[PDB]
Amino acid sequence: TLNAMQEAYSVFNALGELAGNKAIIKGCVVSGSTTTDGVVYINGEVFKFVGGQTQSRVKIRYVTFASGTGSISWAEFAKLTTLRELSRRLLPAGTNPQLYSGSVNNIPSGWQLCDGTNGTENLKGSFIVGYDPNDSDYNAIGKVGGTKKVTPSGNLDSRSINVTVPRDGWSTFGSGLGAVKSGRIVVGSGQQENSEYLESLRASGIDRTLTSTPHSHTFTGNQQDNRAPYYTLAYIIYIG
Amino acid sequence: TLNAMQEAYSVFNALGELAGNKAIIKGCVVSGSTTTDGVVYINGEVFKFVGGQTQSRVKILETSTSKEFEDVHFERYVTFASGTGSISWAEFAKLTTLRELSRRLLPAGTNPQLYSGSVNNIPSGWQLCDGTNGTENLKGSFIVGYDPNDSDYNAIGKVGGTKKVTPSGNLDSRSINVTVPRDGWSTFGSGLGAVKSGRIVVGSGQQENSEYLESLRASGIDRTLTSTPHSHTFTGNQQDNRAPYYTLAYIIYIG
Amino acid sequence: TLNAMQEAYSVFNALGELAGNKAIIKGCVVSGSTTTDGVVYINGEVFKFVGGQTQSRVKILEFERYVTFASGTGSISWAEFAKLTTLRELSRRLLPAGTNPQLYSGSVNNIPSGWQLCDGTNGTENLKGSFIVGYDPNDSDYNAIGKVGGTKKVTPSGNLDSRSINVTVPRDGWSTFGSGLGAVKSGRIVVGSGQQENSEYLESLRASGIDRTLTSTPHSHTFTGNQQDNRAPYYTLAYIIYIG
Ligand SMILES: [Mn+2]
Repeated sequence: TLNAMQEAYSVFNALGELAGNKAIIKGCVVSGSTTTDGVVYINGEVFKFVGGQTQSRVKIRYVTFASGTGSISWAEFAKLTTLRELSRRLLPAGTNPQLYSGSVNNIPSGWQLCDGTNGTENLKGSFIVGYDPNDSDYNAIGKVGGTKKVTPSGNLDSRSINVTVPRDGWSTFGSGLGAVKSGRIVVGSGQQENSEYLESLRASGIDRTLTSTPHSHTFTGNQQDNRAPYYTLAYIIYIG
Repeated sequence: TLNAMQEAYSVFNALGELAGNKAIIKGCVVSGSTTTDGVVYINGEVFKFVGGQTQSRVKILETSTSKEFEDVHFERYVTFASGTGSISWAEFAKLTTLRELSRRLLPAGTNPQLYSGSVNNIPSGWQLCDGTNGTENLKGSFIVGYDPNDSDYNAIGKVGGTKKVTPSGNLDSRSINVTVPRDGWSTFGSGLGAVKSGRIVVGSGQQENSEYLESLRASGIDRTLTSTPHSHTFTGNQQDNRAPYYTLAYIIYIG
Repeated sequence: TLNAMQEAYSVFNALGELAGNKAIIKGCVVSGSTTTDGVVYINGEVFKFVGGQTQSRVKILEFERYVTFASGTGSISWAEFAKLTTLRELSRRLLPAGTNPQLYSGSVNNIPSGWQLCDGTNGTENLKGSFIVGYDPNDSDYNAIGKVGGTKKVTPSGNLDSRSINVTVPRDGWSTFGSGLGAVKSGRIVVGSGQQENSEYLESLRASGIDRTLTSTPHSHTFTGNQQDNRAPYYTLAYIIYIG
């Protein structure tokens, strides 16, 4: 019965495959130039690892340091994170959206788009912003805002122009008076008045630099893209 | 003492629970119409798996250790089979190794995560990326990808941007033209007489039977003038610089 | 041999390190007021766990025999024992290599083994300098993975309407130059002196009656905007991805 009571326990070597080929199951920690004792798994077999002075290469009953044949690079052996630690690093289902660049038509089993269905956040078309308990814009999960496009707007101040109306250069029409069209400006002829002196008239004295009534203009802005350089990725989440 | 021995090693079957029920522990690799031999875990027992032609169901068989019956001790194993006690083979899962899971695990404190759960019930070992305990303070921020070749983004933690912005700009300078007419000034009062000092004198349209006034003429032309240039100052209204956003918490695993 | 064989199966205790110290391997579930039996791993040894009424502490009893609820010197807080997620469940929560970019705040010069920056090399997305936006099957801007757009800066643009300017030419305020006529420069506007004509009566003349409000041809101005920063408050993190 000892044959049946050896083959029965021998199947436990295969449990090393849960760690993976060339995994360090236990121990094998570096001190200085020495690696501590431990347990390794190689090609379907669980081995006690007898340490001592490090030799960057190992060989195989137990595993110890070597070089030559059948030398295995000790760099190929990996230390593991425990299932306890992996479980602690696992966030509750439905709370941890993930970035996804794979096929949107082949979302992995148990996963879905964060689209508002099945209790998910609807993250479609959104830029994420960090929750901030002290900012009213971001002090709760799911607070939204922002716009894809914006149109600039603004005002112009009111301004006047100046124009100088000259007292000179109006030219002349017709002859001495005589008559002048009613409401038509009268000018000098350049000639002295004959036999008479006109005290009621004078040459104009100055040009007139006039200021216009103020005016402004309406500004009509063109729509612009409010988005910083973006890259589309899907937000997916594990449901179960 | 062999009772204590069996009871001792039998506890190792419980290690299959690390994989979970109906796990493929080792082997059982598909090769066309074939599945290789391997090791499986079902209902608290670790079993050798005997492969062959892939079938939809498997079962625990108990057969004689003597594999020939020419002219009795049993062994238990799992194989492709059918009927009472058989299990759908599709319920058996191949696993990712702990070595591979460890390689996919980023160091503590280096991997911020999106979180939509309760901010008052952040899981054990995790905290908000708030600047405490050596974390990045990601509160109120939009993340931008590190770029070693862009001075805006060439270090972790480089910040910039503004929630609000005010557009600004300039206007060019323009002149206008205006035509001053020699006609249409109308009239006020009567013959001279007197006219207000510095007030434009115009024709009355009347002709007296008098000595001609040689010192005067009707004006000859209208006057087209160009103004001095002018511009305007633009005062922009503040605008929201943010694209459509959604608030999520950035959390990180510390330990 | 009841020794070199007992030594042979004892090595399997080290497989409990895959779960980790104080792991609940199997069972030990709250079933009302009681905790079920199971298997636990403590200090390099796999032990059978004997249950009962949920106690706060446990002990190794006869060390190398079993674990059960017991308090006092030698006891271990039961709360230090952790239930585990199976490898089957961890495998289901594992996304395919190359499909899952991750935020990274560690050293950019020491990116972990098997990981790389999402920089466009080795079939990766080039996420350098980008703000991520969620895929949306209903929005043509975001209806395929990797659609891009947006700009770091923007320059506002716009137009001004056309307006005409008015100016009023006054009939008064031209002042005077020189004396009575006499003579006035040819083509120079004649104004009143404010004095009565002495001997003559000038019926051919009158004071002007009105000021003249004139309108210009319409004008506009060209607006030239200043460049502005299009980014909302940002924080630089690296996007990395697991390749293999
Ligand atoms: Mn203007």
